[PDB]
Amino acid sequence: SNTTVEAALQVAHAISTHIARPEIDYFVAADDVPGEDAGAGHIGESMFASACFY
Amino acid sequence: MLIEIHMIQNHSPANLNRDDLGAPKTCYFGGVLRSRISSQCIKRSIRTSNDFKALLGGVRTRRLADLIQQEAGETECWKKAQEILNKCGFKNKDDNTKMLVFMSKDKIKDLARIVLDNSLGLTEAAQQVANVIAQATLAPDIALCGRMLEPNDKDKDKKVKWSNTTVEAALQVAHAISTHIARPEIDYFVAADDVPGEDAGAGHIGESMFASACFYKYFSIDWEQLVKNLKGDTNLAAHTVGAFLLAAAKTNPSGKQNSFAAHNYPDGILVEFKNSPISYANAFVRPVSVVKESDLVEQSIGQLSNYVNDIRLGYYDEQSPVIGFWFSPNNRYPLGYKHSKLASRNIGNLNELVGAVLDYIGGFKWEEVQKSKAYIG
Amino acid sequence: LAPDIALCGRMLTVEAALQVAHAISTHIARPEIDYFVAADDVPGEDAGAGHIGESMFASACFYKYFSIDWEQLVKNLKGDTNLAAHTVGAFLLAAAKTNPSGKQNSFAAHNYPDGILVEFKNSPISYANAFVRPVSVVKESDLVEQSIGQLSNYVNDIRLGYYDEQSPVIGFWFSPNNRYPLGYKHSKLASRNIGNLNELVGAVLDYIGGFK
Amino acid sequence: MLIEIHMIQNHSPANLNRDDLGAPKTCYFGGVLRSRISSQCIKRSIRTSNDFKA
Amino acid sequence: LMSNDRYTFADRDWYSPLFSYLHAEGNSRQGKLWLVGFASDKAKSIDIWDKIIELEGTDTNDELLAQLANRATALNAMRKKPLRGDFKKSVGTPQIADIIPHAENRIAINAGKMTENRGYSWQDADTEYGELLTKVAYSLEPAQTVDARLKRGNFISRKPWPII
Amino acid sequence: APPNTLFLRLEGALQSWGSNEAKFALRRTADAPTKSGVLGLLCAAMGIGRAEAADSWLPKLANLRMGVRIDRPGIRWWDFHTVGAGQKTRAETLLSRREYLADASFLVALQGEPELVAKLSAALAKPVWAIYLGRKSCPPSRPVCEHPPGFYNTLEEALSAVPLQKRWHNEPLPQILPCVMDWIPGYDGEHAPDDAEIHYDLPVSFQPPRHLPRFVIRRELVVGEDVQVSRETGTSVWRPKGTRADYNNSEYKKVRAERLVMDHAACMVCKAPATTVQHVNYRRAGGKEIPEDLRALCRLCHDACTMLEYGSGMTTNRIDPCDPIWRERILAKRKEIVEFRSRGQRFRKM
Amino acid sequence: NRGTVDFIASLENLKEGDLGILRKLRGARLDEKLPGFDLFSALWWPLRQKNQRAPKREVAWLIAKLFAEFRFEQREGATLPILMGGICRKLEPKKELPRVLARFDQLASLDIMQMEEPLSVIMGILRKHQQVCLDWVGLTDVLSFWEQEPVKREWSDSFIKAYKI
Ligand SMILES: [Zn+2]
Repeated sequence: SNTTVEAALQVAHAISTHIARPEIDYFVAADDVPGEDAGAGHIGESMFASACFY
Repeated sequence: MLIEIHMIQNHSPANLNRDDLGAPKTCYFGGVLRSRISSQCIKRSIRTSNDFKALLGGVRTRRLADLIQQEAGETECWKKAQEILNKCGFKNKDDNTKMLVFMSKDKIKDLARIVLDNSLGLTEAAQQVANVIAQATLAPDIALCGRMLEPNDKDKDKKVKWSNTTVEAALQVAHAISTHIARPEIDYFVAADDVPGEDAGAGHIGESMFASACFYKYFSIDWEQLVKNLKGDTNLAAHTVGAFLLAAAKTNPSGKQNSFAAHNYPDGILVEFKNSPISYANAFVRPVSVVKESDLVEQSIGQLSNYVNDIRLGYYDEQSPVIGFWFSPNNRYPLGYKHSKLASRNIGNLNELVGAVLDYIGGFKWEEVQKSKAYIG
Repeated sequence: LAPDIALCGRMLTVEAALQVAHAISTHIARPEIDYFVAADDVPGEDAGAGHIGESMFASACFYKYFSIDWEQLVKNLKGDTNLAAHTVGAFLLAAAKTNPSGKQNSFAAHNYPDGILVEFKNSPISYANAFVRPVSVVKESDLVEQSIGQLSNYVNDIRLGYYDEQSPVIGFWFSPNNRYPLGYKHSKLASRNIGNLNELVGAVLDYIGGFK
Repeated sequence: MLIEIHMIQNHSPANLNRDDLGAPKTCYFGGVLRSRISSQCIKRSIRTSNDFKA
Repeated sequence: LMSNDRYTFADRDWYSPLFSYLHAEGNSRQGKLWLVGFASDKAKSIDIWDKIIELEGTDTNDELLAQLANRATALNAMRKKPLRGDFKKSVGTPQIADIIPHAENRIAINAGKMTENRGYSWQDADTEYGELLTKVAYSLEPAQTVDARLKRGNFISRKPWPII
Repeated sequence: APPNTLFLRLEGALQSWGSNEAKFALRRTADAPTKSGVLGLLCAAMGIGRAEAADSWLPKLANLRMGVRIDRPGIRWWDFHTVGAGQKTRAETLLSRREYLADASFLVALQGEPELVAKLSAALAKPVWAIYLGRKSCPPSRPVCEHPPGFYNTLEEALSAVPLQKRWHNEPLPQILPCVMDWIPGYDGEHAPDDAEIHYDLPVSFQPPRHLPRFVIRRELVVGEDVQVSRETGTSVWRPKGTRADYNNSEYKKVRAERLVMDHAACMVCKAPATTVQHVNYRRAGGKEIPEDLRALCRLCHDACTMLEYGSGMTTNRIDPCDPIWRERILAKRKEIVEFRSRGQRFRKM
Repeated sequence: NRGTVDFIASLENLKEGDLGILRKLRGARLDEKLPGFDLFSALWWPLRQKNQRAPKREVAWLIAKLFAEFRFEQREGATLPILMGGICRKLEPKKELPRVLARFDQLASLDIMQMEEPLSVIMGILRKHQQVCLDWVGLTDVLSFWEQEPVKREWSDSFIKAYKI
């Protein structure tokens, strides 16, 4: 039978009120037990941003 | 006499018209890629709205027998109604479906009273419904879009006579094109299981496509054709013109609107009365590019004003001039860069704009032409 | 003695004067397709049977060429030179402000010429060889300006190669409000660059015999 | 005397001439395909026009 | 004159009668062949044409000759295929139908070799469409992106398919 | 030496030379100009009507030997042409198809009597009537009277004294140039050869059109040994000038000093000792600018002006400091520079 | 070119302090912060006043910021389409490859102002796959002459040649 219900709520995407400024965070995990500190690596990339949304 | 409407609009990230692949509709103009809203989308979304409700005197369907059956309150004659329709000329395409028929909602009572009559045969019934279908061209929406109904004849037994079923259109809507280059984008979605315990993992990235654009829209209404289409009703024509302008100003195609909600409004409406139609789409052969400080809409309106001034100074004839009004919301966007003004008026309210348009067209009032009410249902 | 018979030709000896040629674009043709759906006003919500169709459209910058025989038109009117001048002016207005009627109720391409050049010469020619390289658009230009620039370059080359021989050529380049000049310097590539259709018709009429 | 008229005209997305199938009319020149409006279509628009009737 | 369903106008129907005439006591050379073709529907006459063919070759296998006398259906099947795939009742690519009568006139130059496979073949004739399908594909996929290049590469490879 | 042959160049965007196989609706070009085709072009050049040409002008003109050399052999394009009957009387529409030769070039050589050739060449420089290529909807793209006559020899020699013109740099060329020539008598080969085809292009009359058969032979030519490839003239691809300004050539270095003396060593807006010059109109640069295009400024004000036009999208008309509308923004940028600049960084970088 | 080579050499001549100065300014214009304007002017203006065909201000600013955040050694024959083709021919062709292809193809519809962030995304993909080289000069020239057709044709052709090895 009819399994279609018209939605009664309209939600728009939230866009910022200014030019976006993405930023990159360079995390590095640390070994609790001491080891060999010769190029531990694990330079990561965490993208984030702060904005005033409408 | 022609009434032309040129509008500049800017839309939020959305998807108002898509092709078979789901991507937004695009086109090529000036050697670059634009964004497009098809003209049949604009016409349908205008004629099916809360602002055009009183003038929706037409209908477009293949299930005319279902309309006949729902017009009565008995077991009806549903099978022989389809047999009569097959006898008419609306033959099944590859033994499937029907042919689109545009007809007024008023004259279905004649169809009900003729098909149900038992004092006749199938051939005479088919001829009579053909005659009453060919004379169902009195509606505000059928007077603008126009009609062309022609049977394939594969089922014309030289027994059903047909007549002039074509109605010359009065409204020519252009395809809306973006004033800048087109930048489509892909939204990525994942449907999440409501149960917290999944005990599984697999990538199920979906694909949705959207775009944001500043659209230039162009309309054209033939006043003398509308009088002939409506048999000589000036009041009904004026009401249709005013309601069409008010609907086109404050409506949007109901595409993917439950998920994007992009009900934006135009930032400029220019209405001009002319003798020959002119389009200003050549203003945007050079695409609009944003600069350090600019609205996209302000730059687009400036380019439009530059080209409008160039055309007015270039194609000028004292035998038939052009007078036009420019409307912006509370004069937010003046026509130009506060220089080289052209418009004979500067309206700041939409209702005043429609009133001025009607006043120039026939001296009518908007509160006066609302008395000409068509079929509502 | 009607203008519609003498100039255009027979309704359906009587040799005409017009030489309307095929209008050929100045760039690569880009045909596009549209997937329309014949929607139903009655909802129904059953028996879909998909109504997907296809309709093709295109957008282009056309170069159009016309010719008029003055002696043939005069012989067709048997001496009414004022009527011949009036018919030439009427055609100059009409061919500039008339578009084909094919599918204009759904696309409404009521555009206007971005430049008209009227020339007088002994031998006939068409500047179709100017756009042997398709026009490619760059950052600080649009398609119309580049097409007009290629036309200017070809006119410059022709007037450098085919000129003099006791036969100077005369140009009457026109553009709406002079927004598209035909080249820069080089004696303006023609005679006066004017910015009104009525002024163009008047200039041609006063050149032919000093008519009205 | 031979008056010659040359015009450059950019058009909106449209379909002004058609084949027997429905596509816009084309031609070949310079090594590519070019959109074409036929000669007899242009002569029919200039003739039988309200400008040419007034 | 009109291109409709199950027929794409290609002109010069020389390949049509080169099976029945070469099947009933006619499989000789006798110099060069000459075909006179008059085409009409019911009462209205449509066209008259003729074709000469150098026919000093040997005998031919019946299967390849029967495939040769099906070029009209092969070209209609070529034209009816749409651009990206829609089916229903589409006219396919009408821009292909514009280049068919030129490619068929180039094939007809070597019509004597084509019939008896004495230096020509259907796969040899398939290379004539390559010079023009690239020019069609540059117009059908005008974008300078990367997926457009792959679309052009897939569109270039269209060749007629021999069926009986 | 009196001229012997005459040269005609036939080249346009579209052209069509019809043949006898066009009988009911389908109209076909053959491959090349025919004798009857070019001897209607010559007849329309000297203004001879359809009547009065059959009895007098056609028999003398048909007494010629002509040959056609083909370059850019052309791509046949078909056109769906409808003729509307009505708009006998009916609303019917007649359909037909017409063939055209797209992107083609033909060189025709006609050889005969000297004074007839001279009269024909004199007529072609200013034709009486309109000249087209087969059908009236096909005008030439190159002038027909483009090559001079001369006292040449038989048609193979006459079809070798014309260069093969090109149009752009990477224009592909054919190694072989096929040519079509009329057959030649001489009573040694009095009978027609085996490799001779028959064409129906010998005109007799035009108003009740009458054509007669003519034997046609075919030959070939190779570029580099008989015809030398020429080169195009002029410029095809058009680009805007857009001269990027240079600060090293002598002319600008003298114009800048002349401007720096025109303004008495003072910055324009802040009135300080000027050390640099800023342009206003950029459409003269490269070493051709005038002193009125340049304005003297100091370091602070020119840095402010550079900041104020970084991403403003100004192509030719840049910032004019003498304009009293740009004063406030220049002053605000100058205040920002005074407040936030560090002399140490600039001193360290140089 | 020579202005581009000198510009790249000057950019690689920088130390950690000036690289941090440029790194703090990603996503910003040139006429906003005085230290960035001073550093870029002192790095670029002598080259512009010497060589007539030096890169434009916007292109040079964009390359300066991209070098600040995504420091790669300059090498010849390591253009962006070649490395994108080398990376792209290692994933499954059903889901991930169309996504990366769409990301690479977005660049053809963008002008030079709105191109720092997609290029940053592409270079982040490059950095995630252990890349330590790039051709900065060729990218600078391609960005300088971008709205033309042959440059985009060569871009896509190089991508196809790297992808179909
Ligand atoms: Zn100062």
